[PDB]
Amino acid sequence: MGLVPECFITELVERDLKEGKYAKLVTRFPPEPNGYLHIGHARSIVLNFGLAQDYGGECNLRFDDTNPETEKEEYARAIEEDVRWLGFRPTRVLYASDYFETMYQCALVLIQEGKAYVDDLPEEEMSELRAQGKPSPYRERSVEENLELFERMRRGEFPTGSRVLRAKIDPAHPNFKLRDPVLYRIVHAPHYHVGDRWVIYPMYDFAHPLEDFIEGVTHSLCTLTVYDWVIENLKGKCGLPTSPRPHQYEFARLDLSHTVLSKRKLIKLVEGGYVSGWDDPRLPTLRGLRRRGVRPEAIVEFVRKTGISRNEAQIEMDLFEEVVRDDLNPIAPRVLGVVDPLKVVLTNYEGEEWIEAPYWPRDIPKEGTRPLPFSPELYIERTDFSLNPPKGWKRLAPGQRVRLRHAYVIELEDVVEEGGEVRLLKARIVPGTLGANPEDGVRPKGVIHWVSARHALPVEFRLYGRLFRTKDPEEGGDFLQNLNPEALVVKRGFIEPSVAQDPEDTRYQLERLGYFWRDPVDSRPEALVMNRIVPLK
Ligand SMILES: [Cl-]
Repeated sequence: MGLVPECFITELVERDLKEGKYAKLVTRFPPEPNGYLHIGHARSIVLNFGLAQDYGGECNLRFDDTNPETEKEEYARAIEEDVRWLGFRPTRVLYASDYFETMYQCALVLIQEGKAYVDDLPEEEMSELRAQGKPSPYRERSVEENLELFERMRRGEFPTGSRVLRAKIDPAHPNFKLRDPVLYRIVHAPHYHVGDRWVIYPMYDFAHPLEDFIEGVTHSLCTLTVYDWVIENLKGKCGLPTSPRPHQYEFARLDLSHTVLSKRKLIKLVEGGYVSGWDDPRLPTLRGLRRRGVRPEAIVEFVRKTGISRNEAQIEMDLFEEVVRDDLNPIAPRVLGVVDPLKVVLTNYEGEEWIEAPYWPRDIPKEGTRPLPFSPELYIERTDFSLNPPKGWKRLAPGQRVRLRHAYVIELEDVVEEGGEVRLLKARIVPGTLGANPEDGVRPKGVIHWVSARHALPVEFRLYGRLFRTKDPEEGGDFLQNLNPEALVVKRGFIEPSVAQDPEDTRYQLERLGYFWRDPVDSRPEALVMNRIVPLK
């Protein structure tokens, strides 16, 4: 039923809704269009749109775009793509920057009422004074002089960084952030959305409340005072409504083990070439995860399962992989492919045959079948063969027989070597071990996967592992020195031919290897390329 974990915020919203404090709930998700979203942002997405649908309310996708230097439309498009990918349907799509006029008007009002002033001091002097908690000399300029300067700022008469509009609050305030914080700055740069109209742009702390207020947001949810000051001094001006007013509430950042999320670090991994691109399945971007093969349902489940709170415990990657596995288990038909192929010839078998093999294990309700080709030549995993097997060895070796999955039992006859490593197995079927045990009672200790070398399809396999070996690379030192050099292994293996008649977005479990699907970018019917979404436990 209820999508968002019982937590501080549901109970809170429920209270306010029942008691009538707001008619509809109205949340927003506000990313800055200056990058790609990542698994962290999923929490803010699920929470904000989740809230809306649970309570018959509205949720705005809004680009908080007040930083003309970095922000681009493709980042916006990309954001919307990812939001809708997760299954969510913004009530509206909005751009902070379409409210730039209203914001500038709301500034005039501040200057008029003596609540803000232009500051000529250079940045380094402003912060030294702030640290001393003393006032700018320019702090007590008249209304008139300020309006005239701000206007000259608007016209682009001053260059970038040279002048700022600031709130007149308290420079000796115990809270640093309230020491006359900056409302407007100057950037001589064009904005991707609104073009060249503006040369002065509001700061986060001034634009955020106003964008909320303009939208009639009720609950403003951000991760872990100036906000209030902006609302309380402007309620009822510039034809913003006099009430109700939005209220900030705070949840904790998602910090996932074995993964970095800081945009600067991610930038270092792409640019550094440590990763092939922003949708690289090694990355925790939503792009990457999509292309990896994770389903939006698992990310949303992951997000729910982990809860919403002030509780900032680092989430274990095991959990995520665990969720992705559970996600796919009812819906990944089971097929057989081999990743590290060693050939196996059968000396006592001729011709071909096709076996009705089941897609689903006993315990999945689904029925389903495919013709699986058998022949005298197969590939098995090199790793399912030991010349010197350990005590628990359940697979092929010189003494031991082994179950070919869905097919015969076989036992080893000859091993052929070259360069001192192992290049081909000569083996024999134990007849008629098909669908049955061996006459002699000695069953194989184990079952291994395999394909017919006479029928199999080449596949390029991209085995993705976790990006880092250390639990906390994000705060650990040289995070680069913590990369997992196994993050991607590429092997050229083979898969059963059935897969050719599957829609291309099919996700498989390849038995005893993990979950896989055609990489949406590179794979082609005549040159398959499949990513391993996740291994088994
Ligand atoms: Cl079997």
